[PDB]
Amino acid sequence: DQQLDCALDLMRRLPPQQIEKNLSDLIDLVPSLCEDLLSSVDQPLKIARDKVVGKDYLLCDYNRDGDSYRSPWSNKYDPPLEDGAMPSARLRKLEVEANNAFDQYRDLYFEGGVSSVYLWDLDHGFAGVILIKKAGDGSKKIKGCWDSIHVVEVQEKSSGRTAHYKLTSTVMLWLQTNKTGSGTMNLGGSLTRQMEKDETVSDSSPHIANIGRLVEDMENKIRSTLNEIYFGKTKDIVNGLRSIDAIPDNQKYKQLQRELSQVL
Amino acid sequence: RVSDEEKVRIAAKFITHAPPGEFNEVFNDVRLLLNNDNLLREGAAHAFAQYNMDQFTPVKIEGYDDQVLITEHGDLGNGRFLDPRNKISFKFDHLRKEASDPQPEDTESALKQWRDACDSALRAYVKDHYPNGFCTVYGKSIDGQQTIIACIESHQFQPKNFWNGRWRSEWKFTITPPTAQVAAVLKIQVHYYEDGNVQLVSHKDIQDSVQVSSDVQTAKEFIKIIENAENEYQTAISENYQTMSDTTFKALRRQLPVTRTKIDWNKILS
Amino acid sequence: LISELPSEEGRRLEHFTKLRPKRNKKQQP
Repeated sequence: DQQLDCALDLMRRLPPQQIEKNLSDLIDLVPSLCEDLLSSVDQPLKIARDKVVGKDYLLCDYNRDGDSYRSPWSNKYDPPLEDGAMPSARLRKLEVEANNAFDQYRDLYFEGGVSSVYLWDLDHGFAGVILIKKAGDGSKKIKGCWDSIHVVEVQEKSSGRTAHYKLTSTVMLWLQTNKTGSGTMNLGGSLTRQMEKDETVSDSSPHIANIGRLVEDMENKIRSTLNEIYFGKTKDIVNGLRSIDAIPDNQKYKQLQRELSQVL
Repeated sequence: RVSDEEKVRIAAKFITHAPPGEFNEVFNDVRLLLNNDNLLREGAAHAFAQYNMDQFTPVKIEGYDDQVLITEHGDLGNGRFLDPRNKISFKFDHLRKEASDPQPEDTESALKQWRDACDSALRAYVKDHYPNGFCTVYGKSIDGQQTIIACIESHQFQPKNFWNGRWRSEWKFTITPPTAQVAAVLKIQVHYYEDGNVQLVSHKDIQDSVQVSSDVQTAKEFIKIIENAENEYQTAISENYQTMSDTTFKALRRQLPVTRTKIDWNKILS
Repeated sequence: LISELPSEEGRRLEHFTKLRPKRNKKQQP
């Protein structure tokens, strides 16, 4: 478990542009860590096609079993599977609802893209994953992509009427161009955040409603920090590496003030 | 269930790809994971050196100001690198970034004079445009042709703030009077990692031709070409950042739905 | 020969994805 910490530390340093190929290698390098890495390292979401209902679905570790994936639409594995991990018929019903709910959510904030929601049974409650993938248009000169991975944990209290929610959300944001002006330019990666809240479970405010509000808040708050880090911070860093206008004797000199100061 | 010869290849790949100013951290990660200091020292010795030459690592030499860049153009075999400004040789430890053994060295006076006039004018340019910049200018023969190689490095390391950044320029001037062939590569890399992993990788190839004269007069013109090319590159970067921000990002996820208000979840559920 | 190199980030980098709910597969990948 000090091994895993290293792998994850490495994954936060190797270029996110090669997340998929790097994870492949990292596992080969330390095969015991596989199961763990696969569940704790986020990868750009892939789209598969449920041929039965004719609709796309998203793929992560939480709907994988073996080398097969469970479509939230037909509730079946592809390629077909002997005995795959399924949700209890009680939960499946909530899953199918959560998918419809987050489908609208998707439309409301993304005006397109794909969403998929997978629920699974825990001990004193349940857990869910909410996935959203939206791609920018090939009409404009810049390729863009947005992957959302929201993992929620629900711990129901013995009463009902109140429950505790743990949310871990990752957004992966990918931007890229071959505009001859700047050669190639790839700005990519992700941010992760945590919310933890207790809330009323009524009929007017059920689980999906509670999870939804949490997701919405986090996604709005991330969308913000993303914009600020991607187009604010990383750019400022660039501008702090080189200056177009010839450096003014003021900063040149303020810099000597501080350079000299750092004497062991 | 994968060969030990392969495992080290992966480990080597990982090390070469360490973000700027995070070599140690990546190395420690890779070491602990491979779990075989014997494989590391053999099949990865090549990687440590390659990374430093690849990254244009600046290094201080004792009693000298200022620093010199570790490139493939200063590589002399052994484990020794050339400082063309001071005309000295020195030993380098690729693992601990240590420059030992200052040793007077003899330069092929074939280009010496052209090199000095560049190294001189580029020093002034670097000083003017790169807050924490270092540069090293080489003069050596490639395929019987006199080449001048100007290398620029600039970095800002702030591990405490979970971000690092580096600029690398490599300008090659093959000099065949009365003309010179310009060929360059400009690289940027930025890593942000507070509660995530976000990176900018960008490079630009530059290719050009110019008419030459006296060494001093065309050293000055070389620098102007460099200045112009790099400004255009940094501008293009900033312009693309703009477009990315207020066009393609806005087009990915809205800030609020078209109803200008947060989602009514009751409506969603019935 | 050899060494364990000195980082200066002070704080270990913390991995939020560890504390996410686990899910039991009926077979491994």
